[PDB]
Amino acid sequence: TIASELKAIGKELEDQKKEENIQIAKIAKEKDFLSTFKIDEDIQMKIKRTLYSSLDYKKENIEKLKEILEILKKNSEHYNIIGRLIYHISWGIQFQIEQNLELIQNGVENLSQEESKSLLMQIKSNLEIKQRLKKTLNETLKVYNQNTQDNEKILAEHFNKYYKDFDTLKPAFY
Amino acid sequence: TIASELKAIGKELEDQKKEENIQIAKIAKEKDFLSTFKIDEDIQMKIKRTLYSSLDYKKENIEKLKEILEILKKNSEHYNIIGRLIYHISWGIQFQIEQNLELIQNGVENLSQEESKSLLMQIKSNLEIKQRLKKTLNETLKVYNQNTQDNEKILAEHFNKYYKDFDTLKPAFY
Repeated sequence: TIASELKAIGKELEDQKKEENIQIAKIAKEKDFLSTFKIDEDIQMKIKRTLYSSLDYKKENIEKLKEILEILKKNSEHYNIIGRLIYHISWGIQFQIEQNLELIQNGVENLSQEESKSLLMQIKSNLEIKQRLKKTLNETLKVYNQNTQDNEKILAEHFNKYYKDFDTLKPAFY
Repeated sequence: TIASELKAIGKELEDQKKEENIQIAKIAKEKDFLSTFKIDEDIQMKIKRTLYSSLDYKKENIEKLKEILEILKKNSEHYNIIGRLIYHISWGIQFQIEQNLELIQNGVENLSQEESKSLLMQIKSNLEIKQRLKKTLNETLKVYNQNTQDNEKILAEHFNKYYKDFDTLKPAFY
């Protein structure tokens, strides 16, 4: 037993789901860009579910993510990687979680050492994966922010170099 | 004489002005962001005049420039440099040009070796400066575009590194 742990875990998951739903609703109420993307309702609910938890539903971060996605889209070849992120990674984990959860509202009592334990392990793994994804997302965000900073910095530098005074512009013949 | 050259130059300038006006009108008709900035009508007409000629009135380039300006704005300290670009460089040249032009619709005939010649020289200098500015603008645009490219590239790289498959995300404990 295990079982004590398991029940608690299940409870936590349910709580999260409740809160997840609430957060989704809130997001929707503020205009929530997974309202569409490259189209199915519940195949996007999960994806939405997961992405917002990964970002602590933090509107700014979500916006940034959306922007990044848009940027990515504007090249054809990248499609694959983007799909993998969204559909393979992001949906799949959610699906797994849901499956696990169902087993818990099948009652934990009926399970056993060969299959309760296994289930628990699976759940733990899923949780770990989720955490990892969150971390990755954060990293990505950082990178994006850095880039944004960098561009600005470069522009400023350029301005300093050139746009002081007439006699500091490019020379007319090169 | 000189004077033959001068008259031609004047004519050219007038033509440009005509065409400049036309281009401005066209820009306005497409939504022309120097309709406002950090407010006076004719102190912006010139600035508008000059900037659009520098960009061959090319809408895309104009848009890019506007974006760059916006980016710059979002830091307080830069104000000075931006002002220098706009008000010191961009207006000033236009003003100079206008002044020169007036002297030509004062008739070239009344002028002389000490002051016709000087005027001509000044005009030439102004033209050179304009050309230089254009070049500088182009350079800036390039830089901006490069940055934009770069960011995207970096993002793609990051995605490749991470968002393949579950087991390629950040590790959960670092």
